[PDB]
Amino acid sequence: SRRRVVITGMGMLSPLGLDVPSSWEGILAGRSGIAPIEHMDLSAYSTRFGGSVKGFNVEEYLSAKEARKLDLFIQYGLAASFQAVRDSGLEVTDANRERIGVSMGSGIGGLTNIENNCRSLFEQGPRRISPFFVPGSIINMVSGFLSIHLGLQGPNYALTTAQTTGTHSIGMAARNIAYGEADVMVAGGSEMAACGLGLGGFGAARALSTRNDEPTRASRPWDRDRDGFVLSDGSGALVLEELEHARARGARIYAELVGFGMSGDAFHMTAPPEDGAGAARCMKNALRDAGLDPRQVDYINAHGTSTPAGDIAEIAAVKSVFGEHAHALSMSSTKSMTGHLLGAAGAVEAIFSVLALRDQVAPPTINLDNPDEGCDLDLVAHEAKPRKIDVALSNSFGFGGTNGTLVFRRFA
Amino acid sequence: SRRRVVITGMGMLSPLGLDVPSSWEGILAGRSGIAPIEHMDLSAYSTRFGGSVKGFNVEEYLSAKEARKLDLFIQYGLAASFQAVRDSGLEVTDANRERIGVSMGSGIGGLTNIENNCRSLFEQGPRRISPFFVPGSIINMVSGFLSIHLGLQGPNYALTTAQTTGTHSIGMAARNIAYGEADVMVAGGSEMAACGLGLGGFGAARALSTRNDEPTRASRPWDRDRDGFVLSDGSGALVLEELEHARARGARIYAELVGFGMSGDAFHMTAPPEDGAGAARCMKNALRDAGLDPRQVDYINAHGTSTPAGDIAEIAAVKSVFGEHAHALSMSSTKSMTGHLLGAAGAVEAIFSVLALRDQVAPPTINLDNPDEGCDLDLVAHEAKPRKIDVALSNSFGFGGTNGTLVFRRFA
Ligand SMILES: CNC[C@H]1COc2ccccc2O1
Repeated sequence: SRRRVVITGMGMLSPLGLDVPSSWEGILAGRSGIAPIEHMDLSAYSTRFGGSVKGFNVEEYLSAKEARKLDLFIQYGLAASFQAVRDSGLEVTDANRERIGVSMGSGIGGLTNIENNCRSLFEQGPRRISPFFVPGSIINMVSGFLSIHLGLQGPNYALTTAQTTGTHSIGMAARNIAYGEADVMVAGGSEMAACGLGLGGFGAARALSTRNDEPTRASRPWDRDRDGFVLSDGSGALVLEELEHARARGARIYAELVGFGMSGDAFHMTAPPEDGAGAARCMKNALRDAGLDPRQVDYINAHGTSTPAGDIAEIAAVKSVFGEHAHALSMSSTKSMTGHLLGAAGAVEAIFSVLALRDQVAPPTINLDNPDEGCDLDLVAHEAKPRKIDVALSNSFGFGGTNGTLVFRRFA
Repeated sequence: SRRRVVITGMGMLSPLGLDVPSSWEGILAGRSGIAPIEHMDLSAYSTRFGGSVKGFNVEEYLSAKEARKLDLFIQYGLAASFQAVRDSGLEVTDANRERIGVSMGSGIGGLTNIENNCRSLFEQGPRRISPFFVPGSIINMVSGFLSIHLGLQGPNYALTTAQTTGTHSIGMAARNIAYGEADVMVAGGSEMAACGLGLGGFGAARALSTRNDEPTRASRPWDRDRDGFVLSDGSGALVLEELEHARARGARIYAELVGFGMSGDAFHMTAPPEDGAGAARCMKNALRDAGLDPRQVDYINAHGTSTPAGDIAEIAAVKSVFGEHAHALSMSSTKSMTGHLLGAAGAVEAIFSVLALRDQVAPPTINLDNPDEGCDLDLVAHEAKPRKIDVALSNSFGFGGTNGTLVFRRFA
């Protein structure tokens, strides 16, 4: 059989807040974390805005000397990781440290550090490159640094599945636990790609909204006026825990992780198939994994990136999977407020999906002023919607056509 | 319940050849793939050699029009994946495409690509960034591009765990099959970090051999005169397959994958503990995973990087895990010849471990002229050793204290 897996801790940095309760407050209020990027000259760029983390103090987590060694994406991951473990009340002992592992990932990793060490390399040559460049930039260093700080000796790994990283990190962490390889895992993702190379990289593929005049209105999933996604920074971390382990130590359980679906589109490098056939298979796989009928699903945290083709594919995939229940369920994109945290997107959207269970409210899809053709579902336009939510889905569809779905259920 | 997993296909680019057999003949003949580097000018660098892939012809695999858009690491990953799938005899169909996934990883990913696009950003501005920069550079696109070309709609992901990437990738792809999430996975990794930032970054940390006047003698695992690892490029992919599915289609089976271990050292960001404590935990998890008596292990393919601390820690780990039987088994580092393919190390070395079982020979550790204090095991100095091998183990250890062990045995 299979052990059940519960959420006992959550941590986050978002464009909405420096922790979960502040971010969730922004979500339910419909606030935007999008704004022109500061302390960066973007004159020559077609996009000049996104979701920055505002006022982050790494010295709440790290000495200034240890933070200097580490790319912002790693700092963000450690901050969410540290928040999550503390949120869980968990006490690490010699008796259980071998049973606690980490799977924190990144889409893109250390661009900002890579850009700054390039400056030195090109200007002054190879000897001005930092000694800490490699371990300070590689994606498995949130997992590494976290495991070293807390004495975690369980499964230590990192995923990098572009915009699906957060969803895949959590899902596969839940497997580790379910199949008895670990009793506890810290899982999710972090991202800081708002450098030249990120805005330029995504800018060159014309993947980004270029609505520089109204940055708060740029991210407008399923609206007829959307012109691409909004690039955002942050981290999410959940503490995943075997149910009996959680009950024994008297843990507060937010919710149960019942289902994880993966699939591949095998279609295109950056664009989904128009009918969302891959997101449909992935959701069906997640619901089968959870032993649930599609009818039982109440709330979907959509990928909902605000790209023409991505938004429309997700409607086709929901209508396909859910048939006559697809109007009954509520589906929103919190990217309408946060923008697209890429590899952290699924970590923070898992947390929003768990909080929708706790608080019995669908987050809004803000900026959905004029739904596009066939976007006739309950997309929770403009304002939060209190309702019954027993089961909640979080979807992530990324480059390479890599799909992930998480199923959360109320736990009592 | 838990299914058995066998190797039906393998593929490789190494510094010793453009496939498996050509690389293997070099391994058995104690040939070095290490040479001064020619694809760029390294006079400002403290280390000017490595294991390059020689005469790689991407137009054996890909149209030049697609090849141009992709980092060499992805080209290398696809070349090894394509070989492995062809070598498997597997035929992809509507009936089985949902059950065939891919997990091809990398340590650092498209560093060359990110460097070149950085140069363009700094010298010429953001409008000279390739539209292919992102999908052409991010680590999950070996998994992405493979799935698209072959139509693999199974689990689609990528691991980034530094120098452990290949072992973890192979090990967790086996767990996918073991637990029924897939019947087939293509798993391994690819690295091409031989650019300014690579040799520069590893140079800045003083990790690399600087034996520039004798590059073939630089990588000398467990030799008293070792002075850092040698940086090498390439790819390894295997087709992992449920046993009954392999039997059902008359698949040739190289060997069985009976054991996977992970652990975290939780010691240091880049230094292994001198006692090999995390390594020992990892190998013990793997042998317990395979239900084996440690005395059944005949051959260990060591991580064996040719760093002072790494090499001694491995001896300590092996002595501690294997006690007196540590003196009966054969251990070698093929890094003595290939150098360190970082994220791809685990993938090529897993294939060497399988060929050690097929051909009943321990590959040599070349350059082991003066074994260091305490390095008194059978490390197969200088020359291949024909011997009985039923059980073969492949170890990797990475930055972040991340450990991986794979256990293989003959299948009849
Ligand atoms: C063990 N629970 C506390 C976590 C979160 O707060 C931390 C902050 C800094 C360093 C370690 C930390 O550990």
